[PDB]
Amino acid sequence: MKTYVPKQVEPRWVLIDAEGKTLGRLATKIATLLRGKHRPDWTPNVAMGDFVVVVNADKIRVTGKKLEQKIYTRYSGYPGGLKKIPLEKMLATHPERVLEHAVKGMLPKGPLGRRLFKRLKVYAGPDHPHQAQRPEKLE
Amino acid sequence: AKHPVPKKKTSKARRDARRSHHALTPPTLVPCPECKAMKPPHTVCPECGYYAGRKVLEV
Amino acid sequence: PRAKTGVVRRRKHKKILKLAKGYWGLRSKSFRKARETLFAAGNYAYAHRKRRKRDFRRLWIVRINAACRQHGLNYSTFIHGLKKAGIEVDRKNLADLAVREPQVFAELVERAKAAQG
Amino acid sequence: MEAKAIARYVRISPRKVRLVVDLIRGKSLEEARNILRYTNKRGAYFVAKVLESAAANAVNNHDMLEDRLYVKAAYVDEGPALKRVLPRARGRADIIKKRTSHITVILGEKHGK
Amino acid sequence: MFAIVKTGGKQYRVEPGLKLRVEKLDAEPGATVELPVLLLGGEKTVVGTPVVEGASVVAEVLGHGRGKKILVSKFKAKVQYRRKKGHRQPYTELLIKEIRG
RNA sequence: UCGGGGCUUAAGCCCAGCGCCGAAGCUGCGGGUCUGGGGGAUGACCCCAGGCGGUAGGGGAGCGUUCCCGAUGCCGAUGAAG
RNA sequence: GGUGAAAAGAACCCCGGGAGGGGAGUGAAAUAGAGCCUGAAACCGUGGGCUUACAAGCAGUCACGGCCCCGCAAGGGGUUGU
Repeated sequence: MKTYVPKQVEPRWVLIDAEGKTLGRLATKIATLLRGKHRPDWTPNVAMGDFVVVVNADKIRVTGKKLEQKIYTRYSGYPGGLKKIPLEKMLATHPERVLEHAVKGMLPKGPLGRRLFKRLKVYAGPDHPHQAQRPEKLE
Repeated sequence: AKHPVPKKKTSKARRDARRSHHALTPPTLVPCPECKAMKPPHTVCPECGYYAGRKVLEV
Repeated sequence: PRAKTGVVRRRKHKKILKLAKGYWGLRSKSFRKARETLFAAGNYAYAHRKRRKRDFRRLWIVRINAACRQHGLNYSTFIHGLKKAGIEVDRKNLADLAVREPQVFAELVERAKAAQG
Repeated sequence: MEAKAIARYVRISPRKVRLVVDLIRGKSLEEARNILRYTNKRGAYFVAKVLESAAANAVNNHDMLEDRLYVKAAYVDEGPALKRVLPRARGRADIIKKRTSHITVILGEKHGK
Repeated sequence: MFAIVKTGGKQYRVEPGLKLRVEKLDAEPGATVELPVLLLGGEKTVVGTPVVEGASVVAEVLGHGRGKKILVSKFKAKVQYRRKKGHRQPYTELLIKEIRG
């Protein structure tokens, strides 16, 4: 046998920055706690998604040319597959979907909007009227 | 006999759920002013009755 | 001679029945159904013997890799670090004396780095 | 004690009077009486009558007094039935039933101390 | 204080004085188990390219045993194949002594 | 809608490199199995080389059931079968 | 096709209109009480112990956990959230 029970390892309140950078490497590790890609399987809410809240606040730029349309989607975590929250028409859908693609780009929809909604907004604009951990694994 | 004939057999679950939507609901009774009886609301109790007093033959 | 078919049937019947008790559905209230679902359950059990082993392989690999990330490098490097040097065993799982005891962990990390760097 | 009293092999189908049982199940004598007395039903004053049955045995055969006698259970099953053949148009002869009940009204202890 | 050991295609982290089983052994029922192997200790105790051979780990054994039978009941889904069996894995119980390394 | 997300010093292509991952297939440990050999006078048991995908179908084998023997018997009120 | 060994087949009294019950006596036995040896399952019910209202389902299985009750120990029942 073997035992690797860690109980509640307690919340890691990181909030990394690279908002100016990438569009996919804009995940993977930023994933590991997010997805444009990473963790699904009927459980990982917008929640830990937030955290980072791309606390870097918002949008920025693009790698290729598929501009004039997005703010971003699919693959986040929890039930209906993977999870997200779609695009720009949803800049509207409650609060705005920037490179927070990743997080407040996933998110603004009323339903993961269940997933408490409850961890984000232009809150995430680094005021996030709160407190986190400002080494924030900047890297 | 004609067309809508039970495709398959229903489950006891859904059976007594369909049943579950009907928990037998109790009636309503308030006391009579100057007696001991639970008359239905607004209604005069069989005996006693209302103000002015009438009937009084429900032994 | 008439062999009065008596309780043999009912006994193996309620043998399988007894095996069933713990499920939902009329399977957990029918004989011929319990039976079949139990067959399926057995298949599942074997599958999950071998696959228990393999999914364990998965988790081992995972948290060893994640610890490796939390420090410096990653998995593949880790492995050739052990494998090349000479340490031909470790039982990957046994390395889970890692977060449980980060000390010996860090040192052995330096082993893998040492004899393969 | 737990006063046991019953009246088996009588009418009403399971569903109805089983709901009549779990209508007042867990509520003292007074209320029970006045309720069964006042319900748009058959099992109302019916199960009230078997309640009378239960009332005697606990008052003048168990002796626990009517003021301490609260509604203790009532389980009330299905029993046998009545299997009739119904005439119904186009040569159809069908099987239709009358289901029954096992009204086990019990009454019991008050405070407990 | 721990210690690692590769016993019977099963490798472990054994403590100094507890624990209850291994693979089925051709070893004495209730007497002396000298483990001519070893692969750790406590406060730093690296394993070499081969085993750890500064010395050895020591176990006591408290009798043999069998553990939870599994009915290998694997059937096939159509044209007959209902294999109803059940293997009970035979093993040997222990309880260590120390880790003289 | 490429599984999907998503990817532009690639996460696409070309060429080289080392590393891992990763099957009931292989190593170790443990159990069964039938077989072949030898000790086995030995029955046993022990050791040794090897196969086990398996439907029809071949073949060995193993549980149970009414009743005849065992019986002018044995268990059974301290309690028979179901 | 079945109460018992035999009717000794439940007298007197309490709820009811009775039907049925509730105390009795009786007999070893009253879940032997009048359709009365056994009395499975299907199927229908009572309390209570455990779960389930963010959820995509051949409903089972594997690792873990939370709960209730057996276990001196380790353990175990089973409930089934991930």
